[PDB]
Parts: sequence; C-alpha cells; structure tokens
Amino acid sequence: KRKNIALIPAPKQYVEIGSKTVLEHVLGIFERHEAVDLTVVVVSPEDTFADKVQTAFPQVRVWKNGGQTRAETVRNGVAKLLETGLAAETDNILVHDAARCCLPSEALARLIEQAGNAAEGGILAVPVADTLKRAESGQISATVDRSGLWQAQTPQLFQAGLLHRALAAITDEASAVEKLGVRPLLIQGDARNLKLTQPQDAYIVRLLLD
Amino acid sequence: LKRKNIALIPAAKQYVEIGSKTVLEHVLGIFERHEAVDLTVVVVSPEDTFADKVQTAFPQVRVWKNGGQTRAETVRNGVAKLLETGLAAETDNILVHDAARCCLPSEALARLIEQAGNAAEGGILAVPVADTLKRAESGQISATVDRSGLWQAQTPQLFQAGLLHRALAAEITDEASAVEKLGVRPLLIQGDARNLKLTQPQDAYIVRLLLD
Repeated sequence: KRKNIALIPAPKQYVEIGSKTVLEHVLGIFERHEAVDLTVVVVSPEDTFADKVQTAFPQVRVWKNGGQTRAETVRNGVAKLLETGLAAETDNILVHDAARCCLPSEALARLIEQAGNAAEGGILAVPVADTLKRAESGQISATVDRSGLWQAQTPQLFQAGLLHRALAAITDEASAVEKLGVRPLLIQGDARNLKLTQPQDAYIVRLLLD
Repeated sequence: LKRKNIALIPAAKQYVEIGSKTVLEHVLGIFERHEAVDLTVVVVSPEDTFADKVQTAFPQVRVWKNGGQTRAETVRNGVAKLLETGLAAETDNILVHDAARCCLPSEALARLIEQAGNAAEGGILAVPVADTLKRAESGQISATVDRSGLWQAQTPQLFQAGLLHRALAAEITDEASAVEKLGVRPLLIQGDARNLKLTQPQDAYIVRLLLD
C-alpha cells in the first residue's frame, strides 16, 4: 500500500547512446521495475526536449517546474508529490541522478528491500576501495583515512514527509536527512551504477548498455 | 645512458582467467608493449606455483620469487633488488602497479611518464572524487565527509628508485603516502575510469567487458 516513487531531477542527460538518450535509459529502468509504483521527472520550465520524453513514457510524469539548483528542484518535486495527493507523508521517494543510466535491477531491488521498510531511509553506496588524497594545486597535500568510508550513489530512498522536512532548511539527499538526527542505511550500490560526468565515462556506459 | 622507467608489479586474484590470458598477463602486456617502459619486473612469493609459466610468455619480464608477507614489504624487496643489482640507478623511475589493475589505458600510462617522469617528487594516476562521501558506523551513515579537493589514488605510482627506497624504510597504505611522509608532495596525474582494480565479482563483469 505504501508506494515507491522514483524522483529524477533533470548536462549530459540528452546524450545519444544505444538508440535512446541517457534519460530514456534511466526512465526505462524504473518503469520496467516491478517494485516501483510511479516515476516523475522534474525538468526546467522551458525544457525543449522533455516534451518528447513524455511521448515514449506516458505513465511517467514530466513536470516543467524545476529550480535553479539540484537541491531546489528535488524540493519542488517532493512538495508537488505531497501537495497533490500522489504521495502520502509515509510514502518512499527514490531520488535518482539523471545521468546514472546503468542502475542494475537487483541493486534497485535491494534498495527497496532493505530501505523500503526502514524509517531512516537508505542510500546505494560502495565502500571506498582506493587510497584517498587531498590535492592542493596539482600536488598531494595529504592522505585522508578511508577507514569505513563509502561513496554515495543514487537512488536515495526516504519517506516523502521526512524528505520534505529535511530539505526545508548539503550535497545529497542523505546529508539533509543526517542533519535531522536520522542515520539513513548504507546499501551495497554497484560498480556499474556510475554517473556519466566525463567523456571517459561515456565509453564505459555505452559499453555497459550495449 | 638515459633514465629508465621500470614497471614494478607486487604480486605475492591476479590469476583469474578472462579473455584468454590471466589478469596478470593482461597487465604485463600493457607495460611490455609500451614504448616508454624500459623494463618490467613482477615480485611473486617464494613458492608461487603459477608465476613460472608467466615467465615463459614474457621472457624480457623478470619474475623474482622473493616477495614479503605484505604488499608494502614486497615492493620494498623489489626496489631493493633493482637498486642492489644495478638494474636501477637511484635516479631511475620505478612505476609500482597493482597486479589487479589490468585495464590501464596506454595514454594514461603515457601521461604519467610524461608529467611525473621528469618531476623529482614523483606522481600518481588519480581521479577526482565525484561522489558524496559518507562515514559508515555499523550499516548506517554516521557522518558525511567533505569531498572538496579529494582524489582517488590509482596505480601506477611513479617515483625515483632511491627516493622510494628511503621512503619505504621509514615506517602508509600506498607508495605515495610513504613519500609524503618525507616532505615530498608527489603530483596528481589524471588517471582513468577504466583503470579500475578487480577486487569484487562485480568488477570482473566490467573488466571482461573492457578487454573486448
């Protein structure tokens, strides 16, 4: 009865890869996933291409009311899901990155299975493998202890009400929730669930999709 | 007599069969086909059973059966025998590389040697931390750590043999940290996303997929 709403705040989401753009590959994962009950994508007011995404995914909702920053648009999205009746305060919101278009099904599964029924919420993440270094101006100014450190991935699953309190007044959704006194879980993410930031990342993604 | 570039691979699972050759064979292949790399050594443990057949595919490469009990130790042993045997002069570059990073781009290694090769301090291949970092506590997030100006170290780690030799004798997870404790600040050279270390089963998928 409690729903699982995918929320995707949405510049490489339009890249052509395979046959569809990055976003199309992202929506596909959520809309084809059993556990996910609904998927919403917040785009900017005058987002010229979003319109065409809507015609491939009618069940998905493309609201043209984004903010100037990721943080803001997630806020807007959650406040229109709550304020419309689509999401009850206790419904789960899975915020996902527009560019992580290689999210395994069993990873998403896993998030919902361990974070879905945990008040605190949960985030997909992988343990820091590599030694960490603090750069200064091209040079190593120090080594930071990676002891018990994890790299956060999306999606980040939290109750809509909790999430709405959280963002109401600082990099991810989880950081907002940790500021309340709530410790979200850390769920094994995935190596292939990488964000397409650099051109170098496109290669591995294209290779992953196809 | 020009300054060399000696790849050093501490290898005391690098034996995973992927493609047609094992992980190690794919690593050695990168260094042995690379122009700028003058020599490639691999330190395996005393009684390593499968190192011998690696030698037969790479005669120029040298497999010394004298590893330590720990990565740090064996790198130390290898650098000490490269110096103590005359193969490497104090000013010669030693590129330590992870036995399991079998997807090192050629231009990446090229780049390391081009920017760290003639820089006393040394250098390491690394990529900036993209993702928010979180401090776990026992399955939960106990704190978010600022990723501002942080990089993820990769291999190889290129340093003069002598410097390296001083560094390791001191007494701390990678080579760079050892040189950093000398007052030396090794550079940060753009590494590669594909230059990933095969540690979990989930990585093999991506690696196999990369060696195609």
